[PDB]
Amino acid sequence: VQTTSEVDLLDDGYRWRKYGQKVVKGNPYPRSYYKCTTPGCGVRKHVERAATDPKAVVTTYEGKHNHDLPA
Ligand SMILES: [Zn+2]
Repeated sequence: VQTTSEVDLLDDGYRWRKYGQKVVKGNPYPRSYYKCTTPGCGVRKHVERAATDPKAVVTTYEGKHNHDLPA
């Protein structure tokens, strides 16, 4: 039994949180969606990988930050 282990999100600047992901049969890699859940900041980004294309990392940043870059 192992369904109570908390993992660690690989931070890369902004604090993003996972709310939901999407899968595609035509794509080998899954679609992970996150969102900058900072004090007052509510940005939502989408991490999708273009399969049909020669490895295309299409990322859509919905919203603008309002807390500057962390230290
Ligand atoms: Zn932010």
